[PDB]
Amino acid sequence: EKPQIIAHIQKGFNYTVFDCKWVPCSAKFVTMGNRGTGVIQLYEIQHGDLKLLREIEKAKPIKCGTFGATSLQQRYLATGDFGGNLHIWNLEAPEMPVYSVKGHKEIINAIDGIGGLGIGEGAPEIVTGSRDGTVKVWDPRQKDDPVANMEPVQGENKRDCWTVAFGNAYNQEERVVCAGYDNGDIKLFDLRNMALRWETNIKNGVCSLEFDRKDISMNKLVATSLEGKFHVFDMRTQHPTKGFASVSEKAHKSTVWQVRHLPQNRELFLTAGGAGGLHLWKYEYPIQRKDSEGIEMGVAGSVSLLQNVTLSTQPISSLDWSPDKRGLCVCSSFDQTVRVLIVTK
Repeated sequence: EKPQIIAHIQKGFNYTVFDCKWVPCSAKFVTMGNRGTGVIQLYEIQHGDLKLLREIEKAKPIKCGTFGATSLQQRYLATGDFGGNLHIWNLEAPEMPVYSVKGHKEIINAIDGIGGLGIGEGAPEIVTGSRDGTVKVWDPRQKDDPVANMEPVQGENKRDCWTVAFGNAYNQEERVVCAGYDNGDIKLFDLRNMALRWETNIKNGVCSLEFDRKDISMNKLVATSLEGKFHVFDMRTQHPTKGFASVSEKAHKSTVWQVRHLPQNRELFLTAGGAGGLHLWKYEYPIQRKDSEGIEMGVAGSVSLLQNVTLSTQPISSLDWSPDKRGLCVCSSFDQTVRVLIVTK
């Protein structure tokens, strides 16, 4: 018996929206995008309806945001905009940012936060991934300079970073950043001692990366790509030269824009595709997760499609499951609609 993906509530917006996130411990969410100027908009679910509470114009279009580094008492939105600025915002008083750095030379494409909201050990950090080809890690207590910078050696060419994801944050010294690029590069950096723990290439642009849960020893990692392709890597077993076992799926014919694991269940995940398609997958682990030479390597499992609907005219470019209420989900589209979905069962 199949879960149902129900369009519960929706609202038209009149600009471009590039990202959306639930405001933690609330019935609220933000959207962000772009006159050519930037905007964040704050919504709340009210009498089963959607009330626009606020809108915040900024100088430059906003590409992505995250609450993942903020506290309950602050709930500040960290954003990456089109001129390479990273801002932290008090939504209640957003005229001036709490934190401001021109971190990057081009659009910040992607952003993640860990350590805030009691998720992840260690001080709170934000990771930004840019069109300038660099990935930087920021501690909001240190103005101006990042605490880590992952970029090619000076003689090597820059690519375009499309996606960044925190993982492995189970204690104060353990923490990785997985980054994805326009040429299909996936690079996994260990932040404890700056190490390039693993690198691969998936042929096409890595549109989105997400670990199955952020604050546990790396379990699964999903990468999504052009041509309806996504990959699920078992992260528990690395062969030093062969890497991590994986299974690919062709979900749609179109670009797979985003993967989001259910916060309440790490084996469940949604993909959002190029044509407004949402597919809901569950991973199945093989009986046992050594090679010819007696060196360990992972064993890839399978994914089974649970449900799929087409809910938009345009790409569904961003998605966020509710941390507060299981199966509640928000997504944004290039048709200029935000949708509140309920996922049953």
